[PDB]
Amino acid sequence: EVQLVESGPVMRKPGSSMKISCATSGYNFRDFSIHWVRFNRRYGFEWIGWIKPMWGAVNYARQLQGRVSMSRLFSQDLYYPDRGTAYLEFSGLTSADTADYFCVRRGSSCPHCGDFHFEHWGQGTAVVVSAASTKGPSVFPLAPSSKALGCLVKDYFPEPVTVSWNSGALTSGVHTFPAVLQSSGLYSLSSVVTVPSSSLGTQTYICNVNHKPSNTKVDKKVEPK
Amino acid sequence: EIVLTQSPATLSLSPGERATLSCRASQGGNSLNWYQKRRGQTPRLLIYDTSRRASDIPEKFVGSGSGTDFSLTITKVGPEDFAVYYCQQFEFFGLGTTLEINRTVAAPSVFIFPPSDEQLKSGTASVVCLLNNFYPREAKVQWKVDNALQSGNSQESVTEQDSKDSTYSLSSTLTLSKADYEKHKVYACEVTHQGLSSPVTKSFNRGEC
Amino acid sequence: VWKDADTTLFCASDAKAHETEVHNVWATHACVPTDPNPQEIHLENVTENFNMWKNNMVEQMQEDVISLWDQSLQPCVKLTGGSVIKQACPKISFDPIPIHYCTPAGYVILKCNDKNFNGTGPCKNVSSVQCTHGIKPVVSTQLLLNGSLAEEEIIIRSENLTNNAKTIIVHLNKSVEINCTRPSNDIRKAYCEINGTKWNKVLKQVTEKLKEHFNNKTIIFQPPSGGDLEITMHHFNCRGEFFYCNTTQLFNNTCIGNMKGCNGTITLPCKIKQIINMWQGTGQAMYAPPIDGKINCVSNITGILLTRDGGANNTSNETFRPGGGNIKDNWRSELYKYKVVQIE
Ligand SMILES: *[C@@H]1O[C@H](CO)[C@@H](O)[C@H](O)[C@H]1NC(C)=O
Ligand SMILES: *[C@@H]1O[C@H](CO)[C@@H](O)[C@H](O)[C@H]1NC(C)=O
Ligand SMILES: *[C@@H]1O[C@H](CO)[C@@H](O)[C@H](O)[C@H]1NC(C)=O
Ligand SMILES: *[C@@H]1O[C@H](CO)[C@@H](O)[C@H](O)[C@H]1NC(C)=O
Ligand SMILES: *[C@@H]1O[C@H](CO)[C@@H](O)[C@H](O)[C@H]1NC(C)=O
Ligand SMILES: *[C@@H]1O[C@H](CO)[C@@H](O)[C@H](O)[C@H]1NC(C)=O
Ligand SMILES: *[C@@H]1O[C@H](CO)[C@@H](O)[C@H](O)[C@H]1NC(C)=O
Ligand SMILES: *[C@@H]1O[C@H](CO)[C@@H](O)[C@H](O)[C@H]1NC(C)=O
Ligand SMILES: *[C@@H]1O[C@H](CO)[C@@H](O)[C@H](O)[C@H]1NC(C)=O
Ligand SMILES: *[C@@H]1O[C@H](CO)[C@@H](O)[C@H](O)[C@H]1NC(C)=O
Repeated sequence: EVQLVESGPVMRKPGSSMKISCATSGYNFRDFSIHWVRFNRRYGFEWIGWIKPMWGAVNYARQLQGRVSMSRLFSQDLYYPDRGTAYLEFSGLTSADTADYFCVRRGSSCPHCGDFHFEHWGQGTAVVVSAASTKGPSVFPLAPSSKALGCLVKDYFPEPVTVSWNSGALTSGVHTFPAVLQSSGLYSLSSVVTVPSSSLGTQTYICNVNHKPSNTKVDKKVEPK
Repeated sequence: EIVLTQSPATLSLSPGERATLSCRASQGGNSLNWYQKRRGQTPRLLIYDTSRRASDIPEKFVGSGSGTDFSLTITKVGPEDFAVYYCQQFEFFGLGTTLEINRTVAAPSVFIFPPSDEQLKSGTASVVCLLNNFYPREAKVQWKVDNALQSGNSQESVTEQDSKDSTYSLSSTLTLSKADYEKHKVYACEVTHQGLSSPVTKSFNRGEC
Repeated sequence: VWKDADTTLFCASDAKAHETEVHNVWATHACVPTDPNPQEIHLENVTENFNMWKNNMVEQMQEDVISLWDQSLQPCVKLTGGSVIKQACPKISFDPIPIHYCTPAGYVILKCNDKNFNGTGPCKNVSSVQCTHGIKPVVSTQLLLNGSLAEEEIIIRSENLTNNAKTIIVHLNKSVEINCTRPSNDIRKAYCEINGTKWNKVLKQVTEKLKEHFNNKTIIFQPPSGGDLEITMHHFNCRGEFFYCNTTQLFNNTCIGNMKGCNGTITLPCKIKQIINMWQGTGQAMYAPPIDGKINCVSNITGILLTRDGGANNTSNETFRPGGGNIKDNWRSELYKYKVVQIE
């Protein structure tokens, strides 16, 4: 099958630049144009441009002139040729350039169909741009009332944070909300779990907040009062 | 350039119903594409060139249309067919449409959580209010600090559709400084919703159990 | 009664057996001599649909010109993906000759005789012939050389104009010479003289003819956004040497008509390279140093290859940049009015 694989997650200060690759396989690199699409979070899609790897011919979106450049590179191996990576360079990053960036290719099927029928999408590359810096979260308890219980994950950067209870022993009734971007530039979310009111004095509940960018792991025990 | 309208945005589809959207493009004479995107995962093409299925796609996905308007159609909606759907014309793209599971009742339940003492030692207080379910999504969560209605100092966290029971959940967090928190006593959450005969209020007094 | 079909065509030319020249030698073994009495039968009351973008005639000519270039033009060194192929590289005689394409028995080529034919629509005046007209296999980028002119007015050719990924072919009804020269004394440094007064006069008309297809808005040219030198520059071959010319001056949109003082002769900075990227799609090829003496290739510019720079054009202007890249599109420039049909 035809696969498109992109480079890892990227965070950049505003004013910086980024170079995203996109490895290809399962087809002949020369015969197909590669387009770059960013899944604009709550803006839909904005098409960036294409590159025909024959001569590296490019066509950049008018609303991105002078900030984007594309290039290609063919396979080095003699035993595995016809593959190759495509590249995206983005300069002068600001706020609106925070999105999920994809490399696409038109599915090989028909002739008349125009060069915009993306059947193949890469796994994508999440790109965040702010003045904030990598920070590990604190873990405060949302203690159960004496009359549910949870943990709120506050002041961390960047995404993501994964949430599991008792090392993954209690999964039902667990509700880990999406992160919210505070005015401070740092993220926050909330994670709760409904449990019997009788097992609040016999059962121990623990929330395993994980944050890989900061290499942080906290073991928090939520209790009444 | 070309305008692409995907009205309306969302609708409730009972498992087995049929979908029908409208891609009333600005300038016709062209074709249209369709993508299924379960958020958190990559978009999957379904229909290309106005009306044609792509590789390895179940024949429940039906596309058609002509001129300016276009239509997609799903026969017997599956458990993994609930997601987002987008249409495209060349370099110009659409906005998207969301699918949702139906029924579901009408009533929200409300827990309240005071800020921990550990957090007060940092100088900030977070009052978190917890709602489960609650369809329709039209919420009116009002904060009240000593019967002073609060606004512009709280933020919300909503959708997380569970395939097991088709339920919702919602968080509205109130953020205050250590000073302002200790300045007042009663903290309430006013959840005014259509499926509520009367607005439900959960509260607590600062310093008590 | 006939049917649109595809078959193996055969080539015909006037190649000479005594010629040491590359194209003659290929055409000697690959072609038959030109028929001395070509006949054309005008079909009355008959319309027909053509499509130069789906034409198997194009893919055959492409397959031949590859063969021609693989048989004669052999680089000293050449990559085969991960390894090198070290062959023989003697200097050759190179000057492309007209090559007719012809149909076997049972088949006939249909020709579009409509003057303002753009390539995709239906025709009113259709005739039947056995062979195409004389077509030189001139490979090049940005500009089309030694080809055919438009019957009446400048004709814009494209598979889909609203599609930016579709290359545009400008068919000129009036050609302009481009005098390329490498003087005999830095031996890599050449130049191309072009009559400036006549170029921007033609390019004035090109601009105006293009404004019809884009809602009467302003039209501005820009240098290529990127790519290999072969596509960012006017790449071509004369006398076996690979030329690369900078065409920034050729699209001086400032000097188009207007402010009025831009006449005279314009010369383009050109260089002769020995390390090129093969249009074969086979990689990089190293050739021997140039030959002694004055190398001169006086060509005719008959067409331009543009790609519309397209995004979210909120502003009232379309940006066009030169560059073909697809050498199959060079053939469509000549084969646009021909179609192979099967008889009954
Ligand atoms: C114009 O583009 C559409 C795609 O939107 C394509 O289906 C159509 O064939 C193109 N028109 C022509 C005349 O080829
Ligand atoms: C060519 O003419 C046909 C028929 O009139 C028309 O449909 C098509 O749009 C034209 N193409 C161009 C590039 O003008
Ligand atoms: C008929 O064909 C001739 C020659 O092939 C051509 O010059 C002429 O324009 C055509 N007649 C009409 C009325 O189109
Ligand atoms: C160059 O153009 C002239 C007409 O301007 C023509 O007579 C001549 O044959 C052309 N040279 C070619 C096609 O090699
Ligand atoms: C070339 O065509 C244009 C229109 O496209 C016309 O104005 C001009 O007179 C033509 N040139 C000649 C020499 O006939
Ligand atoms: C082309 O230009 C060269 C000088 O660069 C000159 O010697 C030659 O006579 C010119 N040929 C024509 C046909 O103008
Ligand atoms: C350019 O061509 C024009 C004809 O269009 C001619 O009158 C003029 O003399 C030429 N210029 C030069 C410098 O030869
Ligand atoms: C061509 O020349 C222009 C201006 O002289 C220059 O900006 C451009 O970089 C050149 N293109 C090359 C060297 O490929
Ligand atoms: C464009 O034309 C003007 C007017 O003659 C000239 O000054 C300028 O150098 C030209 N631009 C080029 C050749 O890049
Ligand atoms: C164009 O044709 C002339 C002869 O008519 C020839 O000398 C010249 O080399 C040709 N141009 C190219 C690029 O081969």
